Amino acid sequence: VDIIFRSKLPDIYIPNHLPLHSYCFENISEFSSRPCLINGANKQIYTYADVELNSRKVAAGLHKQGIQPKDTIMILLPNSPEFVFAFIGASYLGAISTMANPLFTPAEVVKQAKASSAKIIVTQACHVNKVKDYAFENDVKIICIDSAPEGCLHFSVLTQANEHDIPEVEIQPDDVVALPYSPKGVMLTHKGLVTSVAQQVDGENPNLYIHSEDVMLCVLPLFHIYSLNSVLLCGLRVGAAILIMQKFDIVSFLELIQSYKVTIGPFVPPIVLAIAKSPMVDDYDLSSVRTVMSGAAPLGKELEDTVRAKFPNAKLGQGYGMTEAGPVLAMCLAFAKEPFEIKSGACGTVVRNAEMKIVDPKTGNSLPRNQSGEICIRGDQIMKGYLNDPEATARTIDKEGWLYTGDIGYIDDDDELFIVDRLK
Ligand SMILES: [Ca+2]
Ligand SMILES: [Ca+2]
Repeated sequence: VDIIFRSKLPDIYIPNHLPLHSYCFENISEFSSRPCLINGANKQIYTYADVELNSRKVAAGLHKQGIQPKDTIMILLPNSPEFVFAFIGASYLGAISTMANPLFTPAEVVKQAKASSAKIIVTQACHVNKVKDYAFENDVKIICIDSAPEGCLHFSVLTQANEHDIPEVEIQPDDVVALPYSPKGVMLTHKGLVTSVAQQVDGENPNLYIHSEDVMLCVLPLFHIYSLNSVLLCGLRVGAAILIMQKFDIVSFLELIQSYKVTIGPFVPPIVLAIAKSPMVDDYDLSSVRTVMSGAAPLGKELEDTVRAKFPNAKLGQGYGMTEAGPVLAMCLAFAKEPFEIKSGACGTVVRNAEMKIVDPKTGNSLPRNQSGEICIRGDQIMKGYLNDPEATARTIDKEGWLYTGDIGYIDDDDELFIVDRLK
């Protein structure tokens, strides 16, 4: 009988026996013809029908390239449609996507490629130098999304494959599907990610209310779990438009927000500082943005004031995330369909269908409200473990299923989480 905390919302039914793709597209028929991915640079629009078909084609293509269930591909791509097709294609096969920052060094990319046992690297022509001769010696294929160099395949060999050549497969809930690194490979499963997505956007009163006429700006990098999950996956679930920006600069960012009337803005302190200093911000209609969320460190008081002055209809709020946790441990309840009050400085309320407690690090004993200790969470959304490192897993998830974040915070009288130390 510890002191356990739960969400202010009720639990919901979570269909986490479904594979990730079957869950994200479960309600595709309600929005088959709506915009799904919008490429900000060239304005190309893929509907939900196109996105699913493209992902299944990519899956058959990966199959023809020798990817079997539980094999791993690496995505070394900026935000782009191809990132999505690769990621979802690997999921259709029951295979694993490890994603990496394309601006990594050769030594960085290669170390992740070998720890993850990646059979294919999907990349841009301009980055092939970093891996081309590593790939060569270890029979790892290279596929480029813009143009193949001598010894690589062009991504059309996947996107043009026959969708009905996807092999019959028996995906299990605990099968790994996503392997971001944090450096340790964090094994996220179909069950985890479906749970995490449902805890965020499903239910009669969703913790984060998004619907199929929203436009979500996808400028935060998809190779970080924060956006992979809370923008792409959640957006797919509810049928929203995912307006992809491949790299941030302030002008096209304001341009895309006005022209596409972005309603959901996943920002980070470096973005709001660009907004603060850019003279041209006052020359754009940004009234479409109704929800702004932080994906990294908290904005602070000045940056929060910038968002309130430049985005007049934007609700502002802070969550709390960690890669091993799914990533989302807590969500801002001001974003709920039927909103709750919040408080400056708070990092949200623990997700529904989960338990949280605060563990004094000397004792090991759960703490009351308004006292600081290590944040711990438990639920189906958390990782399965670190890849090939059972010991580091055993020090991070205990025997009762509790994940120890290493962050110090407390929960106050209104079930609002406050974090006081993130430096481990
Ligand atoms: Ca065909
Ligand atoms: Ca199954």
